[PDB]
Amino acid sequence: MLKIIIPTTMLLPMTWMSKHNMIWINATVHSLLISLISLSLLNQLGENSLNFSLTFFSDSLSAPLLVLTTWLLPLMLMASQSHLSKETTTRKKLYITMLILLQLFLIMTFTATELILFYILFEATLVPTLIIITRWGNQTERLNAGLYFLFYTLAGSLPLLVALVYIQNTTGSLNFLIIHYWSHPLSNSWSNIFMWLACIMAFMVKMPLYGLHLWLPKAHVEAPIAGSMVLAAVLLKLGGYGMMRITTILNPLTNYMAYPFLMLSMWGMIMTSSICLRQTDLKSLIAYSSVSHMALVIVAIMIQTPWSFMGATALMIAHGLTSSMLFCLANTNYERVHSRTMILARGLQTLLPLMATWWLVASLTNLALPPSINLIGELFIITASFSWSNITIILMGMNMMITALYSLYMLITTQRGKYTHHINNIKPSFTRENALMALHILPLLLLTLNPKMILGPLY
Amino acid sequence: HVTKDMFPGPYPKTPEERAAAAKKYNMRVEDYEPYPDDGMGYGDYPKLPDRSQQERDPWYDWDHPDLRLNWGEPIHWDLDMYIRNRVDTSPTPVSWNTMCKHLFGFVAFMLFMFWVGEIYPSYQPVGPKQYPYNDLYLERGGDPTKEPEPVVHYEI
Amino acid sequence: SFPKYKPSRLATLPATLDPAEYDISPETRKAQAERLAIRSRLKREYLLQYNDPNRLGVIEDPALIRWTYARSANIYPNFRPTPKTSLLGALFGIGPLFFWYYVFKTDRDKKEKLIQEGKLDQTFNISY
Amino acid sequence: AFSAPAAYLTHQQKVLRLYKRALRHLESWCVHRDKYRYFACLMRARFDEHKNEKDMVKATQLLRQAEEEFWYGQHPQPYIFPESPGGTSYERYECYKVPEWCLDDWHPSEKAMYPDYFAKREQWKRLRRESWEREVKQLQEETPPGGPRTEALPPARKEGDLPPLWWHIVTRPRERPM
Amino acid sequence: MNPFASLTLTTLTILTIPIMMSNSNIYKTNLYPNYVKTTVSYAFTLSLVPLLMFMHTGQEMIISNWHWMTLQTVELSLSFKMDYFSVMFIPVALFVTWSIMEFSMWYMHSDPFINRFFKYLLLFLITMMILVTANNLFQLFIGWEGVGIMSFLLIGWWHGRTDANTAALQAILYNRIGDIGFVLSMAWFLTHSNAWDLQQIFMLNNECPNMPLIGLLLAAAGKSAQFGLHPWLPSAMEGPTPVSALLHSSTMVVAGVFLLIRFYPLMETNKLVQTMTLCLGAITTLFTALCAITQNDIKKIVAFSTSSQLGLMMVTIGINQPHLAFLHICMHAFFKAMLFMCSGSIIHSLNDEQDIRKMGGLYKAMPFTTTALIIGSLALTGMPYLTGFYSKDLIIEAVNMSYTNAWALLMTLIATSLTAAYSTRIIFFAFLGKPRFPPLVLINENNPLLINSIKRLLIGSIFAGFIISNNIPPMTVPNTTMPLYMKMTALIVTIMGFMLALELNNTTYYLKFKYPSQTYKFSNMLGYYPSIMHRLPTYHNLSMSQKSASSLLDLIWLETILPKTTSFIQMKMSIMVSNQKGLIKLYFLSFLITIMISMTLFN
Ligand SMILES: CCCCCCCCCCCCCCCCC[C@@H](O)O[C@H](CO[C@H](O)CCCCCCCCCCCCCCC)COP(=O)(O)OCC[N+](C)(C)C
Ligand SMILES: CCCCCCCCCCCCCCCCC[C@@H](O)O[C@H](CO[C@H](O)CCCCCCCCCCCCCCC)COP(=O)(O)OCC[N+](C)(C)C
Ligand SMILES: CCCCCCCC/C=C\CCCCCCCC(=O)O[C@H](COC(=O)CCCCCCC/C=C/CCCCCCCC)COP(=O)(O)OCCN
Repeated sequence: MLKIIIPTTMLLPMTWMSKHNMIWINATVHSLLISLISLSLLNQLGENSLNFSLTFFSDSLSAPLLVLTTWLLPLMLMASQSHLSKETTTRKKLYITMLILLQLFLIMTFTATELILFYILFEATLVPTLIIITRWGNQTERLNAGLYFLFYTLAGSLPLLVALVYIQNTTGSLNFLIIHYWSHPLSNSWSNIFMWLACIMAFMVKMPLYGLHLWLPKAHVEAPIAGSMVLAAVLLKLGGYGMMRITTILNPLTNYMAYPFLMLSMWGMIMTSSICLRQTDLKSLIAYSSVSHMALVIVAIMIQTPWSFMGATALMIAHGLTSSMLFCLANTNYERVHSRTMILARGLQTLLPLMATWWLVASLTNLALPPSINLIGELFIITASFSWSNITIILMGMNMMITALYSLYMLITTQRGKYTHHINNIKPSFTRENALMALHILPLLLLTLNPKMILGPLY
Repeated sequence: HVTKDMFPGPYPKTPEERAAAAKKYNMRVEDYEPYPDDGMGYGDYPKLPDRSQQERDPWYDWDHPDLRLNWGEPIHWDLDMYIRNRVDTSPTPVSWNTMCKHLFGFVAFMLFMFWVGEIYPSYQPVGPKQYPYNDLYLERGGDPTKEPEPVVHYEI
Repeated sequence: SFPKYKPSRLATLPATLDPAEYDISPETRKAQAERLAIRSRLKREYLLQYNDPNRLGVIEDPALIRWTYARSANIYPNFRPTPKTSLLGALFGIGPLFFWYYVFKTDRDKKEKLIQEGKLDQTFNISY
Repeated sequence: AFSAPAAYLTHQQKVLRLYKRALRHLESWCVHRDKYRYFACLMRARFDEHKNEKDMVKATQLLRQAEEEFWYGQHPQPYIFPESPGGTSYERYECYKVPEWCLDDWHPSEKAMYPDYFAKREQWKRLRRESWEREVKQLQEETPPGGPRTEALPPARKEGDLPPLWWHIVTRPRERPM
Repeated sequence: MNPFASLTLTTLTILTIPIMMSNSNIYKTNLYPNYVKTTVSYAFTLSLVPLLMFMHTGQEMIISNWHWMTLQTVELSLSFKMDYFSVMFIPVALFVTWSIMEFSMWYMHSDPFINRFFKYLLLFLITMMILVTANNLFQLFIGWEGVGIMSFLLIGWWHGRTDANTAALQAILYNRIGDIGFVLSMAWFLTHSNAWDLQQIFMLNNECPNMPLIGLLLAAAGKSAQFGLHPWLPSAMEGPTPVSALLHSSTMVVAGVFLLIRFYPLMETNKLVQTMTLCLGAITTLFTALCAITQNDIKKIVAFSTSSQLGLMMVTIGINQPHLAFLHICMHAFFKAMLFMCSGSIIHSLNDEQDIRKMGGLYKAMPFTTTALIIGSLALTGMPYLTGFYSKDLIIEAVNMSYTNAWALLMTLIATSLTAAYSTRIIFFAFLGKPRFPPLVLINENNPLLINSIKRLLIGSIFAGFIISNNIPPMTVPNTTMPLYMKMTALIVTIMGFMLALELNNTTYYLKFKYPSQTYKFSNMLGYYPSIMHRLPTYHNLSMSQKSASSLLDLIWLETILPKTTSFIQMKMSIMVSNQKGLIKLYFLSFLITIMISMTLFN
């Protein structure tokens, strides 16, 4: 695994020893090459895992997340090139350093054979994101947003640490392989109930769970474009990955303890999809859509059936790509209009036709149009839920209908109708933005050809 | 370019701050009417008529012809509810209650009559259709190891 | 005499059936004149800024920003715990959760019992 | 559409608008032209019998019963001209309307085609640049103190002046740009 | 080597080549629409071969060519079903689409984006063929959603028009309501039969339960605009007339019916679902014909006619006669597509005028449209030995000779009469009287594109019923003996419809005016269903979406509970802790207190 970690570390001295006007080119080229190298982790086994060493191991759940993490950095650099133009070389190098450190921590987090090492890196990712949000955000609310994004996380994560060390004091190890092979049932006890809660709540808060989702709209709205991209694409999936790893020690207590979270997610997906219908801000609408999709992923993980896990993996990958694309489109509009109010700039199809095509395809993938991987994950989760209980179909279908409604509402409001007359600074789309949009969308339509790459270890 | 004094604030209590709020929203003091002071966070915001954007004059030269809005005029709290793409409140040729009664009445009658027609079906003066080999026993389900009871068809 | 039109929330009163327009007064006329004055002043400011050849950007709209700020950021500082607010919040935020919990719990208990007696007919049920 | 609206509609304007609406809806009811002509002459006669009423209270009690009767028998599916706000081709060609400023963003290779058009466009832009400076002063001096009362604009007064705020009325895209 | 599979796949494959060239140079020229039309015609003349092979032998295939992902014991593969329904419907759809494209070459000549329009039409055709030939439920869902997205794009063709966007979103909403049942059925079939392939579904379901069939019926009701979910089809007339003629007239809207035809082995083993389908079809056809007989927009009248014919199709399905419903689909394609041909010709000649109150004497002013529309109306109402006869007459006979609802039978007969009524309404108000259009006459039919495209479907509407009925093998036992009056019932009710509607139309010439009745108002405003159901639910949803979810819970109470409470408590505790005046007297008094307390409590 060092053949990916070491180049990502070398990205830092290369960035800091670069010319003042070569940082973006060098960073983009070498991050793309690192993505290409990481692409060879996809050759997974039907047996246990790719156990590289005592410290790092790869799995067909970890490999798609690793590849998406490596692929996201070049897109983040391309998106950040525009709004950082008027800023000094040292500060741009610091921004690229924060992005590189975030990638390094995420890469080490997804392999992380140890649960304490996983926790340490899973919490180390917090610092670069907070600095990016509270340093290079625009509005005055960013500081407040950062505070939320901080404390919520720690409010969930501090009990987990205690639980973790407690387990190693009883089991003797926190290695995931030993934990899986030596797993034992949890008796229905108050102590075991609180151990279950301490294990679950940390990952629940970062999905986020419906009741615990307040930090996400603030953090995603006030963050710069690279921050929003990394928050929606990779950082939300840490909770799902952690739950998928940790639910192996929580059986059979998950059967009883899953009910409040299942109800919260099943009702909150409807609530947040309905919230999307009445939203005056593009970024907030995209954030609430992310909350709905992650609610579906929470349901899938809580059901803990093979089809549930496959659907959850597919949906995590598809949502990451789609939400990053949607945020990039919103930012392309914002850098022209500087308002971030959906109703202000209207009828952009007549002025930006190719960008309108990008908007249409992004809305189509968000709408879960078959045979996209978005719908593959959606349908697998829905079928698993139907087997779990036939009444889930009402909530699932209502969520599908509202999702289509708000996706097409977002498309029609911004692209169709009549152009706003007083806005005359809508310049033609740059090659950088179109390239960014294509680099988001072609991986999705190309992954629909080989779904088993993103269906997880239970395929 | 908006200052702090030009943003929505708390519910006005005295007529002086009521006049200040009316002046802020570019509308007459006599026309200004905030939402009732309840637990909802309406605060200081005009309660415009609940009429939809569709019934606004379509021959006026609006600054936003599609939305039928002017530049500085106060925006209804539920603008995104009434955008000619969504629910409209335009007067109808028939009263709402009359339409509701008629629609409900028609649906109920059809539903009732379908149940009645289920009670009293329509058919022809014929006996059951007959099929030769033990009512097609082996072609419908099979189990050829059971030898079912023979059913004999009458010649008439 | 003809049948009377009864207005509703979603089918409002027509302008030509409004008694207020037929009841004219000098105060009503001056109110209309000054409403037109406000509208004309706003229109003049907008068109003066709109036709300007030097302007190369979005014309800032205070009304739109007031709308968005009131919709988003003016809510909580103007919130008070009230019997209406408290009961509505409790109902609309707890009742659906417990209702769905009851429904799903009853369905799953019935399913589990039926599996216990074995009278479910789970034949060909391979994928779950 | 073009004309600025007033503060209110006078009684005569209300009566004339009711006359036009009733005639159009009667045409919707009376499909054939001879039947429509007969009933429209009857309708005009029924308007004319109270043309000379001097009592304003009487005239206002009238037009009210009349608009109530209209709302009772208003043909809930009246004929609409296709381009009218209720027609089947009302805003059909708005997607083809492109603003004129977009031409400023064209590539030089695009402007290499159509050189005469862009030369004339440059002339128009220069004319706008000078006329605007004249227009601002003229509007400032002609507007009454305290702000305008009606959104009606004055014409040019001198020889070389252009009507104030003319650019976006003269440079409309077209009724059917494509 | 047995060219059946190769040719039946080559059809669908060559349908996709112009989409590949959509980035080439020809897409930037004016020869692209003719290229697409020629490709479609070649596809039709190539698909005529499997039709002949089946008609000779009855040849059947499943072609599972590409194996896509496998899910433990479930295998998903790209599989095509090439049964009677597919090999019969493909040539009909290709012929209709060929006529539509030739017509569009004239109708949409002034549209700046005509290449795009043609491209959109081909994409819809491809998705429809994917829907029709699918062997498993996932592929058929792909086609199901593809035709819906193409419909959304083509309805909102003029995206500067608010009403077009509203209608497109309406269609999406209703089709998602149907999609709920589609997904329910798919989940049930996977959970219980362990398959989405049709063969395993048929093998393992000898007595199909209620849930999968109810989901299928809900999907069919959504996509074929049945009574609960009907208004989107009349609302869809916002798109260009070729779009209305191809998608929402003859090809896309039958898809729901097609689905119930595709699952007919399971429908015949369930008795309650058949009754539900029969009642839904009966109420749909009655209500839509009732709405049609009073409309003034010609496209609206033809759309309501399409809805009534779809309701009749699902009545046929509900009386357990699926092959007859398929035959009706095939005939209705021809004559309803030609009916929109004539409507679009009239609209174009009269300067985009769609109201029949302004269309006067066109019987002589434009004669080819007149004769084509007369022939189409005769085929629609049911005229002995025409294309619509061989389906509709058998539909009526089967409904009379079955153990069904009395009310459903009555409503089917009344719907037939009202079909005759709205046909004569169109003819009388558009072709017979004196002219009522503006004085400057621009009427012109003399364009070979329009003439040829209309006349191909005209020859179809005359002879296709006879040819197809005499060429397909018999798939049901016929009704050989009937009462003399009960054999004539269709003709009797149709002639009564003509006579009564014509007599009531002739009274419009009388120099007499009266105000409308309650029944007229109910019929004109579509039972008031679009008003109430597009104002009460939507508002009551959207309002809640802002009042409770967005503000009461998300912005107020969820903030009040976790973060605001914590901030308030920590604030107060910090204030209490850090507020000491700096007087060491109080400090050492507390020291004495703590010291005294410490000694006593511990020991
Ligand atoms: C502009 C108008 C169109 C012009 C172009 C016309 C041509 C269109 C043809 C292309 C699309 C049509 C679809 C037909 C697909 C043909 C190729 C396909 O069959 O091959 C696939 C093979 O492709 C791969 O399966 C999918 C590609 C994998 C995508 C990886 C993403 C690239 C990395 C980018 C970064 C990652 C970002 C996202 C993180 C998760 C599936 O083959 P498969 O049967 O299975 O086995 C392969 C062969 N074997 C048998 C020897 C093993
Ligand atoms: C706010 C946004 C979302 C945040 C996250 C929300 C999710 C947290 C929900 C916690 C999951 C369940 C917690 C406890 C489950 C135990 C089962 C219990 O509910 O059922 C009865 C439990 O009975 C009563 O509940 C006893 C406890 C009563 C006191 C609990 C307080 C009630 C409301 C508190 C909710 C506040 C949550 C937030 C705290 C800050 C059965 O009684 P019994 O069969 O005999 O004993 C079963 C347990 N044994 C077997 C181990 C002995
Ligand atoms: C987003 C903000 C959420 C804040 C955190 C939410 C998670 C809360 C989970 C509990 C926190 C601490 C749990 C302890 C960690 C696990 C250790 C463990 O399981 O050991 C138990 C110990 O169990 C405990 O001590 C639990 C005591 C909990 C005290 C703190 C209570 C915190 C609030 C309680 C109410 C809310 C609980 C769920 C909240 C969910 C989040 C909203 C048994 O060990 P022994 O006692 O040694 O062996 C038995 C024989 N003697």
